[PDB]
Amino acid sequence: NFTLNFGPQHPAAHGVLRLVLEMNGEVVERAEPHIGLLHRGTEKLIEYKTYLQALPYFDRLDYVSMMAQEHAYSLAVEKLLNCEVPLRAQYIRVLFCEITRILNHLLALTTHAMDVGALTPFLWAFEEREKLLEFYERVSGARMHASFIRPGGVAQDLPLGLCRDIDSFTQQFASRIDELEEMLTGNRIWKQRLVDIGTVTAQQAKDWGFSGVMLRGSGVCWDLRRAAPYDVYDQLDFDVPVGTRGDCYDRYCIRIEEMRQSLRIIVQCLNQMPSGMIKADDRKLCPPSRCRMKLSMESLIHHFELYTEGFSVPASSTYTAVEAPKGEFGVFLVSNGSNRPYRCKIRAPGFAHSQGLDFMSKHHMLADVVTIIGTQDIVFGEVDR
Amino acid sequence: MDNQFIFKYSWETLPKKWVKKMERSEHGNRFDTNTDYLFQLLCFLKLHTYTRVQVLIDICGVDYPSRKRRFEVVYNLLSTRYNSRIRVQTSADEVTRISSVVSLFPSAGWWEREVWDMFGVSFINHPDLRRILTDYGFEGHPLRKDFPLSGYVQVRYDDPEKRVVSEPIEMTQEFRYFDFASPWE
Amino acid sequence: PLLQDGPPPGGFAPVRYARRISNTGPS
Amino acid sequence: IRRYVLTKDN
Amino acid sequence: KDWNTVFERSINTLFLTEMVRGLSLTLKYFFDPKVTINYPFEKGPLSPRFRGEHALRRYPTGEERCIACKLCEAVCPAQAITIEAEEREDGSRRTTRYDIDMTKCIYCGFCQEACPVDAIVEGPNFEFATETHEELLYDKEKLLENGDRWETEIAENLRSESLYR
Amino acid sequence: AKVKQTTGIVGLDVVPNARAVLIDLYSKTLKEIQAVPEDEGYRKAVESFTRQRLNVCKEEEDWEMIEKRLGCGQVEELIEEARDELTLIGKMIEWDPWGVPDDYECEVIENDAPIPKHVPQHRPGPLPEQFYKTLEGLIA
Amino acid sequence: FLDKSEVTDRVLSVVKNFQKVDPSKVTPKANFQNDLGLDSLDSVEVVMALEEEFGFEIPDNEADKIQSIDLAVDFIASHPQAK
Amino acid sequence: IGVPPNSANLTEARRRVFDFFRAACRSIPTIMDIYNLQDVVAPSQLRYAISAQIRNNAHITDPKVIDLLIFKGMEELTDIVDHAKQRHHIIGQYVVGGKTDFLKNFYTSNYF
Ligand SMILES: CCCCCCCCCCCC(=O)SCCNC(=O)CCNC(=O)[C@H](O)C(C)(C)COP(=O)(O)O
Ligand code: SF4
Ligand code: SF4
Repeated sequence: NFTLNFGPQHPAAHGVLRLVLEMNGEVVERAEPHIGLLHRGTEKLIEYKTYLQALPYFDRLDYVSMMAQEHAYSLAVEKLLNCEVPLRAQYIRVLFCEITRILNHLLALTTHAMDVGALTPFLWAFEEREKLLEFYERVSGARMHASFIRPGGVAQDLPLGLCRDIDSFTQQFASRIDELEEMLTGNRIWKQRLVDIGTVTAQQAKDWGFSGVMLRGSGVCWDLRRAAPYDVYDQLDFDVPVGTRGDCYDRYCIRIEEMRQSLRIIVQCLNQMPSGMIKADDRKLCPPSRCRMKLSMESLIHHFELYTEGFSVPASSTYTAVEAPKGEFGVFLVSNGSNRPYRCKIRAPGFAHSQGLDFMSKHHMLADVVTIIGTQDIVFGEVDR
Repeated sequence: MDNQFIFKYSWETLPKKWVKKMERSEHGNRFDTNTDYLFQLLCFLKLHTYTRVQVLIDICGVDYPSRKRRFEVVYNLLSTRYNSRIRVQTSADEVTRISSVVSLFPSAGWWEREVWDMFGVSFINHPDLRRILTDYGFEGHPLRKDFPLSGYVQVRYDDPEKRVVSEPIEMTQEFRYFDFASPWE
Repeated sequence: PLLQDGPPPGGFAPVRYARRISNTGPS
Repeated sequence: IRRYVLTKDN
Repeated sequence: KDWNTVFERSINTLFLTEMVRGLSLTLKYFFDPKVTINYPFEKGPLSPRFRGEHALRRYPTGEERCIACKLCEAVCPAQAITIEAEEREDGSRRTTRYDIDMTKCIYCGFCQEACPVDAIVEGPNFEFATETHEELLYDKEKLLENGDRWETEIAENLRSESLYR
Repeated sequence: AKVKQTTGIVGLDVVPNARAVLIDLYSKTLKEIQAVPEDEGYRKAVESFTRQRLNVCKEEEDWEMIEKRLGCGQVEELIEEARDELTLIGKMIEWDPWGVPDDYECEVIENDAPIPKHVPQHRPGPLPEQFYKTLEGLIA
Repeated sequence: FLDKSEVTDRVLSVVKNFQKVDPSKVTPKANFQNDLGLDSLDSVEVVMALEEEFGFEIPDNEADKIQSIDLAVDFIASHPQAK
Repeated sequence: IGVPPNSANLTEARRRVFDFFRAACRSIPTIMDIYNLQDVVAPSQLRYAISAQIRNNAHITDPKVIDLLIFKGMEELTDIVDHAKQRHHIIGQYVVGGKTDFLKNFYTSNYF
């Protein structure tokens, strides 16, 4: 058999994808993904930064789901600090994590359908993506890389009209999802290009470290928001969709259902969000108000010490994982008692999913390899740090 | 199911000569074992009925230049059936070959390749142990504490040579290290 | 201050989240 | 920390 | 199965009854108002918290607010700021060199929220693409010109988030 | 009463007879754990839960009732546990790790630093009674 | 089968290219590592040169057996591949 | 296939060194074709280059260090066999190559 190379440099498929395929005829026999083109030394750069200075690195890991990584990093720091977060901050974090989940799912579904050949749903979904990123631009000052979720509480408070605008969005996102489904779900070509492609058994998913939609499509009811709940996720009502055949079509139906349930969670968070402060009151770990630093001596001392040295995490090590839109995103943070992390491994779900591309694509058509790559929803920011 | 139950059960059922350090806390129940018993421990913890750990989350290394056994290899494990996490750690220096667990967990291959690339720890019976993240022909293991942050070599285009070439590094602005440590810690 | 972003009194109006059926066509 | 050390204990 | 069900699903197979339902959906969006904006004339909505081009502010008396505390240079996660300071002829603590690398800047706003005197701010300007790399090495004069040119909008925005910061 | 239509798990297939493929695996497990020394923690637990599950599989004829009383997964997730315990017994026998060293020592660190409540924590429900009965058997 | 004449020349010719091998000592019977004071790296280099002047291969179990050029040239003369 | 188990004595280390050297020597014909080295270098100058590397790394007496050196050399050989590295790279590494040293260094710079 010959040795064929797909390097798509154009971001019509990821952009830094490099597959070296061994094709017998039209079937592919082994898929070896060549990674390392987006390895920017993020893990080593964390060890040279303060715990506050290393927060923006997590925005650029999974650049389609930004708040998901910040939530995990903040939870790891809180676990190593035993820092309690106010209820309003927890509700805001859950709200902006479920907005993030919808953003990631909307991008993934349509960048996967564009690979197949469906161009129309891509623009329709990016319209709602822009509508959602407007909310990102409102709380923070950045459309994508918002350093909003922070270890103590949250960076700053919500503008006045944000809740009303988010409710107005949720009044029509259901019809938007209905249109997006009606363009793809009933189509026979979409069924023929997804059904029975990429079948994975539950044992294979467990052995290869699959998580999220890749794992729940095989029948495994494993959600980290229900197995190891964090924040206020245990006070919210939402269902966990589970697949039956493990193919690419189940990964798509579940990726629809997880976004409808995300809309449901967003509505509940809007309705039940309480009043109060948005940051922990231990100003030894959180910044003082700008009116208090210019009027009180100890507040100014705290500001000065926090914005140069930052806080010091007691010597310990732990692993915290959250339910990122791709799957289980974990951070292994090691502290030696100083103001800089000693070691911080980033466990990316894409790393464990692109590794299993070899067995998912074996004995499949060449044109069926792009659907297998797109159904895993891989971004290379996290695959190679 | 829980840290209180898993600790007490593994205390009794596990062979004593395997594990030499058992921390039980809320940050995580850890097991520290010798490198010649790692595969045995992980195979026991993958097949036993009450400790069905079927998911290997990741394999990471930690660099401690002050220790005799410099590198610490950590195996974060997950049990879906009992909803519990177990962490297993070993220690190895720069010239010891620890056993590979790709036979038990197929996902261990890329993490072991990344550990070898980043720290220089070699794994016995690994189907293919080559660098996975660093550039082709990369010399040195970057995630070591003695490796400079910016590395040793730099990349630029050489017009006379008509190719991208590698040259010794020369920063226009060096990395400024700020020492914020306090004497009253 | 004491005027903080949140839901209006009585909560927000209910919003559909399930699939709406479409029986279009003579068949 | 309760770092007691186990032994063979005959 | 049932003859009626078999006939009904066989008609849909041969009459393409699930592609007409998508063609109608596309045609409905064809006759629909567009959502595109004329970028040169009309701009997209923004927020007062927008983190754009940096600007160094000055007091209404004409004195620059920067006090060379170097509190923004130590919080900068990208090491994009370099500050040199000395005692001015009056004896005041001021900067001689204040330059920001906008090719290293990640536009995170940490410098803006760390300044104790509100001297460095990220203004609303986001259209400053240059034709040369050295034009992106902003210095003290360039930053002060930015602060003078965007002073009113920056002041209004700082008034807006006074209730939140 | 009827045969299980689907197990709900991809790869795992319904076994038409589950009271006859489990009563044999448990018997094999009980007849092969004998090679392990009597005073070892592994043998006691593996010979306790295997005896209870074997008795349960002998009392009630229908798979639904067996699923109810054991209450730990489907009967198709118990066969895959019995077949793994059988493999583990052989691997223990060939490795023979039963020899307690004379210079053995273990540092049992017990940390108590609390963690917050919003932090993700794996909180399962109460295990079936056998998981504790085997535990008291091991301690005693 | 090959005559001794040319197989002797093909082994008396290539050995003189090691910048230390004395031409006056090489002969049909002159051990590589012992009689010439060679290194084990040169002991495998001579065998590799034997498969560098031709296309046949020497298995790893046929390299360390006898380091004598007399048996080496006998084995070369008993190579049907060569000519 | 799999990484071999760590050696126990110097004889096994020497055997592995010889095996690796033989494999590298058999890899010479492939490089001359994958890269246009036909009218560049003799088929023995490269062989001498590998021999020189083995010889100037020949003062090691630790079997573990020898095994690690062999493993790194095998990784380099496998990379060179593939089209991974650029052409001039091997030609920049694998080619064999007056008053006072102190006075020239003094004329060059203060940092010796
Ligand atoms: C294009 C090809 C790509 C790859 C080329 C190779 C690149 C890596 C080169 C190898 C790097 C190394 O150091 S790997 C080899 C390093 N290992 C040793 O040198 C073992 C210590 N040496 C000895 O024991 C003896 O001197 C001995 C030399 C064996 C003989 O002498 P005797 O038997 O009399 O004792
Ligand atoms: S915005 Fe962030 S990266 Fe840019 S200068 Fe300010 S602190 Fe540095
Ligand atoms: S801009 Fe602000 S933070 Fe930076 S040196 Fe000047 S006064 Fe200090």
